[PDB]
This record gives sequence, C-alpha cells and structure tokens, in this order.
Amino acid sequence: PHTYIKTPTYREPVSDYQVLREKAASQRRDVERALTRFMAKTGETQSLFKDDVSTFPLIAARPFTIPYLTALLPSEL
Amino acid sequence: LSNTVLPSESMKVVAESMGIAQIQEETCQLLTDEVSYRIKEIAQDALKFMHMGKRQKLTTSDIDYALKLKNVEPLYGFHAQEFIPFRFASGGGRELYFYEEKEVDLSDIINTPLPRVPLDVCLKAHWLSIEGCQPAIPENPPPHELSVEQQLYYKEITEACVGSCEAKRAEALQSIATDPGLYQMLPRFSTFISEGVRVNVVQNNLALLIYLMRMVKALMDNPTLYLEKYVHELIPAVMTCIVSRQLCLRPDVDNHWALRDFAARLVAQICKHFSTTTNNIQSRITKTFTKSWVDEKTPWTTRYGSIAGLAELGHDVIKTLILPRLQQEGERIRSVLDGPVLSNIDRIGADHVQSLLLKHCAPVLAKLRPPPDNQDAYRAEFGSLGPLLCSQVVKARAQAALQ
Amino acid sequence: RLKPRSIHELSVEQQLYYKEITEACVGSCEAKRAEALQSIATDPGLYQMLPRFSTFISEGVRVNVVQNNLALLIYLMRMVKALMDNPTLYLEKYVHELIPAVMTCIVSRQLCLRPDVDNHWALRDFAARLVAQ
Amino acid sequence: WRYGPARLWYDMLGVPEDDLLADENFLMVTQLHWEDDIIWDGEPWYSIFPIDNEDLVYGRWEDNIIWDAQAMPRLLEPPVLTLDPNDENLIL
Repeated sequence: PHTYIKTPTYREPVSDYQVLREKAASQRRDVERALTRFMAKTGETQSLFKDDVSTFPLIAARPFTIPYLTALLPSEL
Repeated sequence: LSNTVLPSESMKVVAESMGIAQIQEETCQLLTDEVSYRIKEIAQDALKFMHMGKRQKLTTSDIDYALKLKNVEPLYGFHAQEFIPFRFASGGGRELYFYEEKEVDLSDIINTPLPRVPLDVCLKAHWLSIEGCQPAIPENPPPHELSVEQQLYYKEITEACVGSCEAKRAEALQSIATDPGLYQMLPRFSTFISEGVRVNVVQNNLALLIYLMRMVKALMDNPTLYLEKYVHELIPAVMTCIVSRQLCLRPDVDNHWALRDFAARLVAQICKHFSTTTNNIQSRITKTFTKSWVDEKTPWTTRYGSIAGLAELGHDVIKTLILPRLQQEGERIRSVLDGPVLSNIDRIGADHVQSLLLKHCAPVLAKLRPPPDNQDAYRAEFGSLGPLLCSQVVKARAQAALQ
Repeated sequence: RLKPRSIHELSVEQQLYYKEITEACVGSCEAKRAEALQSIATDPGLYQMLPRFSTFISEGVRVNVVQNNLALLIYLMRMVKALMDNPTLYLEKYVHELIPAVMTCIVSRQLCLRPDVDNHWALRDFAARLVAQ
Repeated sequence: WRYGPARLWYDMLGVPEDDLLADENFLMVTQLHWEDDIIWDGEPWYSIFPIDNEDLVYGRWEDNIIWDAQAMPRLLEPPVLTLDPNDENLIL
C-alpha cells in the first residue's frame, strides 16, 4: 500500500479552549513578571523586607510634576 | 474572397440517383459551376423583391417570384409553416442526411381547430415628433500583534542592548537568557538581530555587532525557547559577522579579530545544538567556509574568519580541511618576511592569520606525529608551525603533570 | 502574514509503513521480525526515510544500555545488518550515527544478569564485530 | 516594514518610506568526534515525527551572508515579519 502511491500529512493541531487559555495566561504572566523584574533591577528599587532585591523587587515610586496627566488619561484608544 | 460553388462530390451523388454509374471529375466540375451560377442569379433576384417590396426577411415567396421571372417551373410546397430538419444516417460506410417525413390521418386535418379570421388593412395616425423630441405616447419607443506588556518588554530589552550603559545591557542579556515565556517574541528578536547585522553595511559599527552577537549568545542559553524554527535567520547573521571583510570603521585599530573568534565559537555552538541529518547545517557551513578559504583573491580578514570557524568546529575538521593547505603559509610568508610595501594593512592581518593557524595546528601536530619532534618545524612550512607544535607538546606534558 | 502550514516529507502510507516496520523489528514475533528485516533489506524506496531509521537505532541503543536489555539490542543490530546490505540506499551519510551504536554493543558492560546470556552476549559482540568489520 | 521589528535600526538610519571541496570531506563521519558517543560503563493520520524548518532544510540562506560589504553581488531588501504558525508555543 506504499510502493507507488503518496498522500500528505500535517502536524497535530491543538484546538482546545482550556489549553489555549492556559497558554495565553501563562505567557502573559511570564512576560509581565520578566518585564517588572528587569525594570526593578535596572533602576531605583524599594523592598517590603530588609535588603530584599532578588525576591519581590518593587520599582521605586517617582513623583510626577503633573500627576493628573499620567492618572486620568487613557493610554489605549 | 473566392468564387464559392457547390462541391463536385455533390454531383456524383446526384448522378447516381439518375442511374449514371461512373461520371468523370471534369464533368462534375462542368455541372457545379453552372448550378452554382444559377443559384446566384436567383439569390440576387429574390433580393430584388425583398427590397422593392420592403421586407428585409427574404420569405420563400421572394424566390417563387424570381423563379417565375426566369421562366423556370415553380417549386411546389414551400409556403407551409416548416423549418430546417435533417436526420443523420450513419450506415456501414455511406454517410448521408434525409428528411424522415411523417404521416397524419386524413380525418385529423378535416377536424383541426381553425385559426382566427384575419383583419383588414386600416390606417392609423399619430404624432412622431412635435416641433422637437418625440411624445411619450405608446405608439413610440419607450425612451499576531504583541500585547502592550510584551511590546513594552520588547522595546526595553532591545533599547537596553544599543549601548547607553553596560549594566542595563548585562541585566537585559540575563533576562533574555533566563526567562521562561519569551516565545511569541522570538520572531521579533530574530528580525531585529538579522536586520541589525545587515545595517552594519551602512555603518561599520564594531560595537553594535558585538552587542548583537552577545544577544544571539544570550538567546542560545535560554532553556525554554527552541530556536529550531528561527535558526535560518540567525545563521547568516553570525556568518556575516565572521566572513565579511570590513568589520571596522578604522580597519587598523579596531579589533574586528575578537568579533571573529566570538562569532566562530557561536556558530560552532549553533551547529552543535541544531545540526541534524535533515538539516545539513554543519556540512553546509563547512562548505561555505571551505570554498571561502581555498579560493584565492579572498582578503586576510575573511580568510581569518574562515580559518577561525573551521578551527572552532573541531579536531577532525582541521585534520581534513586545514592541514592540506598548510603550504599556503608559504604564500602568506611571501608577504610577511619580505614585503615591498611594509606600511600597508596586510601585514597585521597576515600575522594574525599566522598566529591563529599555528595555535590551532599545534594540537593537530601533537596528535598525528612522533613524540620526539626533532626537526618537524624544519619539515613544517617556515619552521615556525613546528616550533609552535613543540610548545604544544610541552603544554600537553604540563597538563598531564597537573592531572 | 502567516507562512503556510507545512507537511511532513513522508506520506501517511510511508509513515504507517515506518511504524509497522519499527514495531515489528522490536521482535515480539519472529516471523514478523524476519519479514520486516527482509523488507528493510530490499525496499528500494527506503531512502528519504533513512534519517528516521538511523535516529531510531542510535537513540534506541543509548537508552537501551541504561538497562542492559539484550533482545532490544540483538534486534537493533539485526536491523543495522538489514540496513547495510540494501543496495539502493546511500548509507555513509548516516554511518556517523551507526558506528558508535555498534561500538557500544561490543565495548559495553552488561547491566542484566552477568552469566547465562553471556552466551548471547558473545553473539551480541559477535554480531557487532561482524557489522563493525 | 519601517514600523515593524527593527524599526529602531530603520530610525537610526533615517529611512522613511511608509579536492578539499570533494563531497566526502563534508560527510559528518569525517568531521565529527563520534568516538565520544560510544557509551562505556554508562551510569499515523497526523505526523508521528516533527516537521522541520523548510527554509533551513531547503532554502539557500547562504545567499544572505554578506561576504563583501561594498561589493555585494545582489541587492538585499527589508524583511517583513512572517509569524510562521507551524511552530508551537506561539498562540497564533
């Protein structure tokens, strides 16, 4: 049934809503964790615990000159 | 275009309805230019009753008025409501067409439904145009994109590796190397790296190329992301960092040499981790390096890159690629120990090529020679490679003592 | 822009053939093995499937010497011998995976019972030294 | 695409529109230390096998190597992001 005839095959598609929700959720959580750890490590940092930069680093609070512009204005529109 | 007549084979068929067995072809030509001449004289005289009696249709009473005009006897039975039927007969070699006439019982013509009585000719007056256009009386014609989180992460990570400070660069490379979810941003990083290495041709920036090669080296150390689908973009970028000739803005002082051995180590790693027999990555990389090295006219920088990559691939590669062309060292020392132009830039590149060659060929000479090596240098080219081999044997003995 | 969904370079009759030949060559039944070995020994179209056979052999011996499973190894060595005498296929692109597998059959320690099957172990080293030379 | 990945490079540039070559030498039996592999004293309706990168397996990526910056045999063009969906780990 293989000497003279050939038909193509494809890769296994994952159309499952559960695992797609899990993949998108975990990728969003991982990229936002990586972004916040990178921004807390390359700037001024605070800490809830004494000398705690590796675990739970906080980006330090900087004052704005005009705070209503960064508060009230929408960024995605 | 030409005088068109009835076919001559249509007169052999007619002559056999008569009983004439054999009729020669000059008689058949004599028949058909006369009967097609009399057809055209009744075709054009029927058209004189179609035109003078204004009809533009050529009914069959026009031909009967023209046969009456040429004194020939009329054709009976062509005023009844008929059409053009023909019936094909295949037969055993005789192809023809006939009528297939039908019959009807006589009492079904005595008892047919009669058509309606005709009307007499009367006159009708109506305005066609009234001092202008026609009136509208009825006797007239009618008239995939990254989310903001990872978009911000992509922006910060790429702008951290452009060269504002070193500490943010080291933290960005330690982010790229050690994060779990950086897929969905791998094609953007591959495009950024390959286009940035391409932008070296407009601006020969050594520093930004070192930064992009450290970006590739950080992308390789990530355990979570698989670069198999995107390695076809990162291979020619590292290859461009190896075998291009101007890697510098000031060629003499810029150490393009290190971006050479760093990218050579990088491509040895990229064809150790990813070469499969379906891929043929390593064989296709060795073939490019080999035909760039064996071919003359190549600059000393690109020959340095070729030798550096080939010597970072391994020991058997320098056995079967580098060691046949060791006589090329003589062609190198032609332009080193005795050059008419000393103040050119060929000398620093040539003795860099020489130093790399004898450093990498010293353990190869330590593997495939005797332990004594008394005048191997004299037997070697220029007698220097042999001194380096003696130094390599001494280093191996020191390593054995340390062990 | 999305690049088109690619297809594997084997057909599904070829992929099913590969699955049947590999599940027969692990020697559950002897007549099944022997045909599968003759099928490997004379299939003309067994090129373009040969990377997947070489990878199945190589990977198998290395995770099959973690526990010294002699049949698994004797069947794989017979698969190597059936791969070699096929005249159509081009083998020396794949011999860099084939040779360290046979050296491992000959130069390795036996994790399973030391005596008794040592008689076969000598043949495992007999079949391996035959295919090595 | 000027605004796509590599926009930073485009902005920095300021562009705004929009016998040793014998086949055997290269066979990996003669180029690989396969001795290290020998283990001494160690201690299908959908595809069964994975699908390889067609561009790496088939394309001539070697044509994107820039051998000489000034003397470049052909003219290269900006590359658009193609987001291959064959790769898993990408949501779309």
